[PDB]
Parts: sequence; C-alpha cells; structure tokens
Amino acid sequence: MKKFSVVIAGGGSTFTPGIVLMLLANQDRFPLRSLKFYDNDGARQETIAEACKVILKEQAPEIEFSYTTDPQAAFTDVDFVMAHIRVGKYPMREQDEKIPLRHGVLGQETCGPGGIAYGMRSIGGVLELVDYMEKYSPNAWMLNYSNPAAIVAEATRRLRPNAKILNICDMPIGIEGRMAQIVGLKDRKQMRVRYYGLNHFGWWTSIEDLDGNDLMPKLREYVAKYGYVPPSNDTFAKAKDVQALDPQTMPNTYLKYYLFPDYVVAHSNPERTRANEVMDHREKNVFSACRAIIAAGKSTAGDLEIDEHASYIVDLATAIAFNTQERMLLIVPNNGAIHNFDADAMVEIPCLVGHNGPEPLTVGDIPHFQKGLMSQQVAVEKLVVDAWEQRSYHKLWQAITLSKTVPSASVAKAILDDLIAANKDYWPELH
Amino acid sequence: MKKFSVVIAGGGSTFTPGIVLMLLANQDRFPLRSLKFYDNDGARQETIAEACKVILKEQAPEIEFSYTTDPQAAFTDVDFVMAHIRVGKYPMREQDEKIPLRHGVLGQETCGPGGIAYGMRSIGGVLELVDYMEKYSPNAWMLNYSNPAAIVAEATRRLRPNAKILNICDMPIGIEGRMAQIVGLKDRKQMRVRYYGLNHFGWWTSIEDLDGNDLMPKLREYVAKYGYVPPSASWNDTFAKAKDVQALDPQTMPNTYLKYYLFPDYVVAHSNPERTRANEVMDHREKNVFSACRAIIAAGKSTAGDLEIDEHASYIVDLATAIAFNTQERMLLIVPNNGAIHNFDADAMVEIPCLVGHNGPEPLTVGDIPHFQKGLMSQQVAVEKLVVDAWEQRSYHKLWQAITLSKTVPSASVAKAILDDLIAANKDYWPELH
Ligand SMILES: NC(=O)c1ccc[n+]([C@@H]2O[C@H](COP(=O)([O-])OP(=O)(O)OC[C@H]3O[C@@H](n4cnc5c(N)ncnc54)[C@H](O)[C@@H]3O)[C@@H](O)[C@H]2O)c1
Ligand SMILES: NC(=O)c1ccc[n+]([C@@H]2O[C@H](COP(=O)([O-])OP(=O)(O)OC[C@H]3O[C@@H](n4cnc5c(N)ncnc54)[C@H](O)[C@@H]3O)[C@@H](O)[C@H]2O)c1
Ligand SMILES: [Cl-]
Ligand SMILES: [Cl-]
Ligand SMILES: [Cl-]
Ligand SMILES: [Cl-]
Ligand SMILES: [Cl-]
Repeated sequence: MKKFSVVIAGGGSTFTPGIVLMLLANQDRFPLRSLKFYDNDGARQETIAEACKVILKEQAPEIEFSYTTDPQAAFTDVDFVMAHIRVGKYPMREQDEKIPLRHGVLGQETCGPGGIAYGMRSIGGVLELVDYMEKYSPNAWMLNYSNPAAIVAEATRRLRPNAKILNICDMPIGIEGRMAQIVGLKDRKQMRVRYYGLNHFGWWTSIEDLDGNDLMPKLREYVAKYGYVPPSNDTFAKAKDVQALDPQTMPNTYLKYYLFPDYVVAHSNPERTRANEVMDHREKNVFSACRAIIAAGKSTAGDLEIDEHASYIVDLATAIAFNTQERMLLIVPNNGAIHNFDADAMVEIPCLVGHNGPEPLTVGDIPHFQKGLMSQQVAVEKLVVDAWEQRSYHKLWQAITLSKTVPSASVAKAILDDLIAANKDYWPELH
Repeated sequence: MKKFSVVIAGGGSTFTPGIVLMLLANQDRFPLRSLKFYDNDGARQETIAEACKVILKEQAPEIEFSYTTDPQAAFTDVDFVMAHIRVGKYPMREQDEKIPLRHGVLGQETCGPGGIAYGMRSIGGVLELVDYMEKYSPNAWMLNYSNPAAIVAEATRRLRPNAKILNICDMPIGIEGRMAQIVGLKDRKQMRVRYYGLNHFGWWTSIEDLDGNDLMPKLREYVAKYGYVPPSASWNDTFAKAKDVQALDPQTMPNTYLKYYLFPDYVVAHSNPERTRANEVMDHREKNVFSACRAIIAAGKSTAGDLEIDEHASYIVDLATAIAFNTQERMLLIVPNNGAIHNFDADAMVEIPCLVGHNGPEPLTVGDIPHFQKGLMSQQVAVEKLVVDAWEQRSYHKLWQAITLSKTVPSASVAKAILDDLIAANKDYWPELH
C-alpha cells in the first residue's frame, strides 16, 4: 500500500550497514520510499554512507537516498527516526571505562559511573534530535535504541513528555533468544513472557510457550548449571549466580554489575577495556570494508552482512506502521503498571504496540528484593538527570554515591572529579 | 481435541435453553463431553432441564446430561461453571423496582436502591456457588455473568480473593454490536476499543477499526442525533437516551446504564409504580419460555417450542475458549484495579480491557482519568463498597450510607424510608443489620 521515509540518526555507526542490509531483507513487511542518514560528524558518516549508497543501488535503486549533517535536510519528510548515536564516540567510552577502574570501581558503557558519564553526555544530544524531529516532521516517531536508555529515557520523560519517542533495548531480545535455544523452541516469538524492571535491570516472572506450557522449571534447572549459555560469553554464564538470589525469576544479565561488582572489577583490566577491543576490531573492520566497497563500486569487495538481530527494530517500526498489536518489552512511564513502584519511573515492561504507540500491560505489586534494588537504581538515574537540569555537582555526587557499584561516598567523589575533568567538552558546568 | 465439562448454575433460567442451543452451535470451537444443570429450585429447573434434554438428544446425544439440586453431583468433575442465578427470582425483583418508586426513586434491576437490594441478596448465593466449586472441582473456572456484578465482584474480591472467578458483563457487547452497524462494519470484532469504568458505569475512550482508523467521528455524529439506535420498547428507550448521556463528554461514548445516574428524574417520570419491568418479564418471557419448554416435553420434539439460538451469549464461549485454549483474546472484564487506572482506588473492581489466556486475565493499563468520570466513579464505587461493608459487618448505618450516597437518591431521609421498606421485603435473604 504505502512506502515509508526513514532517517537514521548516527549514520556514521559501524552498525548502520548491517541495519541497512536488514531493512532491504524486509521490504516485504516494511517498504521504503526514502532512506536518509544524519550525523554531526560528516567525514565519519560519508565513508559509511558512500558504501551503503553502493549496496542500496545494487539491491534497491528505486529507494531515494541521501546523507547530511543539516537537521532540516535530515528530519524533513520522515515517518520514522532510527536513533543510534554515541555522543563522544569510542574515545569517550574508553574514559567511561578506565576512570572508575583507577579507583577500584567497574567501568562499563551503561552501568556504574561509566554509564552515568555517558548519560551526562547523551541527554543534550538526544534532546536536540527530538527537537529537530518535532520541528521538521511533527508526526514522525523516534525509535531510540541508543544508550544509556535508562538515563536518557528519564530525561525525555521529564523534558519532552509528549514527544513520540519509543525507547527500546536489545538486551532482553538476546537473552530470550538464548532461552529459546535452551528449551528447544525455534525462536523467542514462540514464547510469551511477563517481565518488569528498569532498562538493563529487570526480571522475567513468567515464561511460557504459546500453548501455555510453563518453561520456567526447565530454564531454572538449566540456568542453575550453565547460565544463559545455550547447548549450541562470561556475562551469560554469570547469570547462573544472579538467578540464584531469586529462584522464581530469570534475571537480566546486566544485574551481574550490581550484584557482583567486586567480581567485575576483579576480572577488569584498567589498561585495556571493551572500548579498546571495538576500536581495534569492529571500528577498523567496518570502515575498511566500506572503503573497499567504495573503491570497487561493488558490495562484494566488503565482508559486511545482514544484522538479523536488529530485526526487532522493524518489529517495532511495523507494529506502529501497520498497528499489529505485537507484544514487546518497551521502556515507558510506569504510572501504575507496577502498582507499588514510583509512578514517574521509566520501566521496562510488556506492552502491546499499535499506531498510537504502546499499550502497557499491568504488572501488579513487586516483592521487596527487586523493589529495593530498583528504587536504589532509579534514584541514581533521576539524580543524574537532576544534575544535568540543575547543573548541580552535589546531585551527581549523590547519584554516584547511591550506585550499588560504588563502595562509598569518598570513592564516589574521587571518581566524580576525574569524570568532570574528562568530560569538559560535553557536560555543562556543575556548581 | 479436548472436550469440556460444564455445569450451569441457575438451570431454571429462561435463558438456559437459548444458551444451550448456543453451546450446541459452537461444538466446533468448544466441544463438550458433559453438561449439567444446577438450581436450588428443583420444580422450576425440571421444566427447563427436561425440555433441554429433548434438544440434546436431537442434536448431541453423545454429550452426557443431568440436572440436580445436589451440590456434590453438580460441581464434581467440571472445568467451568456458568453462573446465571437470580436470588429471589422475579417476585423479589418486582419489590426491588416498586419499593424505590413508592418513594419517588427509580427502581431497576442493578441500578439504584433496587440494584443494592438485589446485590444484598446475591452476595450469599454467589459465595456458596464459589465454595461448592472449590470443594468439588478445585481447578474449575467460574464464568460469572450474574448481576449485580459490581456489588458481587466487590464481595468476591474481599472474601474469595484467590478463587478462579471471571466477572463479565454483556451490556458492552450489545452496545458495541450496535456501534458496528452504525459505522457500517460487519460486526463488533472488526473494532478495537479502549474503555474504563465500573461495571454498568463506564466509557469508551478509543474506537477504531482493526487497522487503526478512527470510528469516533462518525459515531459522534450519529449518536448525537439518534443515540445507539442503529439504521436498521424498554431497552429501545435506553439506547436512544444515550444521546443525552454522551453530550456531557463529547470525546467519549458512554455505557447506557449511565442514564440512570445522570437522568434519574427522567427515569422516575417515565416509570409506572404499579407495573415495572419485572411484571413485563413475568407476563411475557417467564410465561412463554416455560410454556414452550412444557410443549417440547409433552410433544417430545424441540420444534414444538419456539426456542431460538441465543447468538448474543456467544461472548461466554469467547471467554471460556480464551481460557481453555490460551487465545490471548482482548475483552472487557471486571478485575481489581491495582494501578490500571492510576489515579483511581487500587482496591476498586473496574471494567477494563484485558488479554485472556489460560492463567486468566492480563489487564491493560488505562492511565489517569478526568475529573468528571473520576467523580462519578468514586461516588458509585463508595456506594458498592458500603453495600459490602453492610453485608460483612451486618451494619444498618453502612447500608443507609450506601443508599444515601447514590446519585439516584435525593436525600438521606428518602434513603432511610427506602431502606426500612427494603429490609422488611428482604427478610428471608439479607443477613441481619444492627
Ligand atoms: N544495533 C545497534 O545499532 C546497536 C548495538 C549496540 C549498541 N547500540 C547503542 O546505540 C548507540 C550507537 O552505538 P554504535 O556502536 O551502534 O555506533 P558507533 O559508536 O559506531 O557510532 C556512533 C555514531 O553516532 C554519531 N553521533 C554522536 N553524537 C551525535 C549527535 N548528537 N548527533 C548525530 N550523530 C551523533 C557519531 O558521529 C557516530 O558516527 C550506542 O549508545 C550504543 O550503546 C546500538
Ligand atoms: N442468562 C443470560 O444470558 C442473562 C441475560 C441478562 C441478564 N442476566 C443476569 O444473570 C442473572 C440470571 O438472570 P436470568 O433472567 O437469566 O435468570 P432467571 O431469572 O430466568 O432464572 C434464575 C434462576 O436462578 C435460580 N437460582 C436463584 N438462586 C440460586 C442459588 N443460590 N443457587 C442456584 N440457583 C439459584 C432460580 O431458581 C432460577 O431458576 C441475573 O442476575 C441477570 O441480571 C443473564
Ligand atoms: Cl517528574
Ligand atoms: Cl581482527
Ligand atoms: Cl494508547
Ligand atoms: Cl543544562
Ligand atoms: Cl488501541
């Protein structure tokens, strides 16, 4: 019937090609009349964009394509914005990981002080995107799968409460995929689940096949021995220890950072972090492939391939486009879904997705263990956004001090000072 | 593939035959190995059951059939209980309607002091059915479409919080059916809606076709001129009157029962204290169905009675099948609020959209509701909770408070006069009130 207009914010992402490839393999369920790229780093995006221009011309030359650094040109005439930006890129991620480690605190992209720092950089970036979208395409939907979703979602809830923004996380997708393999189902869409939490901080409470057969027993018996490692890395295996605290549920893998922070630090190397691995491998590999493709005018000159994993974004996009009522986990204002939890908290819960966005299902009352953990972590997140809004040093020191990943307020302060000096070019002045 | 065992509580209901004919026409989606009727009025059930037995022998002789007044015989080996009991029957309903009218207050089956009286009689009966079910078939589900659901659901929420009871109402089904004809769709299942309220006291907030097209603009235009009367005497007046009820909040569509709360003066004005709805049903439906059943028995053939399939009732099979086959079908059910309507009492029973599967309902959130509806619902839910307070605590003042608080009642003095009459008339059903 109709073809859609999509703009990818963060066109310079090393995941942009795989995603474009995935979109092309899904023109049957989600056809496009136009595809545009947007980035604030022109030179970086150009390499990714010229390579994709070749791919698109090969598999779908009928699709109108363009890339730019100009918001008006990028956000004009679009139905959807796919946002995957990394304010500060990998050089800043390296700082997020190493600074906490100098003080004996885990350094990670979205958890602990590292995540807090990334969130402080990301809030402004994402608010700008929202403002461009509303100005040039007031009816468009933004599919934000950027990080740290918990902090950024709190900011958009607070400062852009009526903006058509959908915050989604792919971590649960990956864990459900492994759970499916473990119990022997062909994919995660063969399961129906109940879940609650914050982004990167939740639990499955009910896991059944489509017929209603309870899969929890089978998963409990297996996960207790091997974690989320299917019969076919460390994070998935460690889920074994996370799940033992509450035998009746299945935990999100990111909970290892909050329940076993001593372990993460113990297995961390302050000299080489994950950002270093990506910069040494993925960053060069993808750009080298794009350079090769441009030089040849053929995609085959590159080893890029489809990111079937990212198909959940099309699930979301199509749910809205064709009002499918598909059931999926989204980050939404709680407002009674979890009855005994803060109404103004952003929570990750099951929702039906239609053309008007999500219809969250009720969750009910949650127990003291999860409630206590979530209350602590959402306060951290809300303090980070307080610090950004109010340009308050004490609000951020409070946030860091409150984190379960941080042993004391003195260590929290030492880290905060180091973080301030490193993020001078991104954070507002803190008083 | 799997066959179900059902018992109908209220076998002597004039709706039982039409419902049985409905079950028979749906053996494809809901196969039965067994069907049983239960009633506490043997002689009345016997006429209905013996007539239905002739129908089952003609259409489904494989289905095991029996009727009884024995709870053990009735509630043993069942998967579902379909409960449609009317404690006190029509003679008591006549009292519910006429006592308030004698004092210038509307008399109605489930709304106003009549509804309150019927609820006081029903709580005990339903608590008994639930206890029998749990004792003789612990794993069975009760499909309760009896009335007055708002009072009874509040009672079971407090006193049988963990029993497997699904509270459902058929009024929204009928109104949606009419809405569909009005917009021109094939049927109500071609629409997806959002709704909130108490039983017999709610509003549709969103009405779309399955593709998401807005049907509210066309409905507003039509309803503002003719109410819910489709293009195509009692109910016909109520559907037309929705015109006036809907005008208070143009952005929504109301449940027809709201006419009793927003236009109670109108209802009293168009009421006859000497002949009420109960008298109409008694002189028509009660006579006709029993005479038809009596004709089928005497002739030994279904064609001897003018019994028609109750296609409307099919919603009961939608519910039963959703549970039995984990279909995730979306429908309105009466469930504990507990945050679904965020700015409304968590312990209130609310009528809202739910997904229904084998574990029962999964309610959808509603969000915050506006002052108008919140005000009306807070008033009415307090009435309902006061009734159950009166029942539980055996308190006269609690029921006087309940009746006084009703938007159908003008004052505490009128409320007290009505209460004293209802007490005398319900001598054999109500618990004592100190
Ligand atoms: N499937 C995916 O795309 C995927 C996978 C994992 C994580 N993520 C998350 O999505 C985000 C993107 O990470 P990545 O590794 O996919 O991309 P990346 O780190 O390879 O590149 C990020 C791009 O965003 C651009 N950018 C930064 N700030 C911007 C702004 N204000 N406006 C416009 N563009 C801006 C940068 O110039 C850069 O080209 C991260 O937060 C990450 O946690 C996405
Ligand atoms: N059956 C339907 O589809 C339908 C339609 C509209 C309304 N209702 C509602 O359902 C209820 C039944 O109404 P009706 O007109 O269908 O029935 P009815 O008045 O025709 O018959 C009611 C039956 O329930 C029996 N009964 C009363 N108390 C009982 C008890 N404690 N245990 C067992 N049986 C008992 C009576 O003896 C009688 O046989 C009412 O509350 C009514 O508002 C049902
Ligand atoms: Cl707030
Ligand atoms: Cl390599
Ligand atoms: Cl909605
Ligand atoms: Cl600021
Ligand atoms: Cl909807």
